[PDB]
Amino acid sequence: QFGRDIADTTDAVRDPQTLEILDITPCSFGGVSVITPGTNTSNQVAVL
Amino acid sequence: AYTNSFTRGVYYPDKVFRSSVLHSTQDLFLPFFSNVTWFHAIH
Ligand SMILES: *[C@@H]1O[C@H](CO)[C@@H](O)[C@H](O)[C@H]1NC(C)=O
Ligand SMILES: *[C@@H]1O[C@H](CO)[C@@H](O)[C@H](O)[C@H]1NC(C)=O
Ligand SMILES: *[C@@H]1O[C@H](CO)[C@@H](O)[C@H](O)[C@H]1NC(C)=O
Repeated sequence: QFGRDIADTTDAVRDPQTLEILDITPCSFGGVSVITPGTNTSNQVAVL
Repeated sequence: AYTNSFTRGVYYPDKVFRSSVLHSTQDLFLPFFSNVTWFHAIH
């Protein structure tokens, strides 16, 4: 009924309504870096 | 009489699907290359 990964988290389950196996892929994410001049000059910033 | 069990006697310790991994577990297993009694069903 359940599968597990190396980290012991769930990788896939069998749908209790339709006997198919569904993969769980974590939603896209990533770091955000801010490039800015000092507040003593300007309050305009860029986002990376 | 005894024979060589080779690598028999390994079963899944639980009901979780696992794949592509080397898993170390402690459970009741048949020792490898252990002696198992050989029985006959003739005469
Ligand atoms: C309800 O469960 C039954 C039992 O397997 C299954 O055949 C059927 O697809 C399920 N209904 C729905 C709407 O998934
Ligand atoms: C702050 O700004 C002033 C004038 O805009 C300048 O004279 C001073 O050197 C600046 N200091 C720093 C730490 O940027
Ligand atoms: C199996 O039995 C043979 C002879 O009967 C003996 O030499 C051997 O050590 C035994 N092996 C095991 C794993 O008990």
